[PDB]
Amino acid sequence: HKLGERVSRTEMTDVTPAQLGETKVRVLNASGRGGQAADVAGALKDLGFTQPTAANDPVYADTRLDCQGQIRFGTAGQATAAAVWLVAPCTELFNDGRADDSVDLVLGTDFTTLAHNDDIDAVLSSLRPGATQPPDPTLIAKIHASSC
Repeated sequence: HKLGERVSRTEMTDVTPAQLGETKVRVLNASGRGGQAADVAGALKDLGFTQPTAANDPVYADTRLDCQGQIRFGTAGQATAAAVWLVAPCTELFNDGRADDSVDLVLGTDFTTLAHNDDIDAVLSSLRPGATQPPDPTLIAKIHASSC
């Protein structure tokens, strides 16, 4: 239905991602694959995200979401959404106008695993305690300009 405003790759590439331990992520299953939200929430926790929650998506409850998925957030949560987008780079971004800083990672039918490579890993290291350098904007731009 109404998911809010589609946010462009161009706009989100300029957002500095949140520290992973300062995020509030919910993983929502819209894929039809049992246990997938719990699996991905655990994988996010292993990367350093504050323990995400895992549940079913109420929006696409009656039809599965036929793509990689979505990241849904409000303006207060945009840096968290930018952090999630590093590891789910082929999802669609929606600002749904919520007033808090929570972010929903919605798994579609096509989602398989979180993304990882040397560039993503380099950026994620800057979002953990003891980061040696601030998140590298060139790598962030490269990840999102070259994906999907």
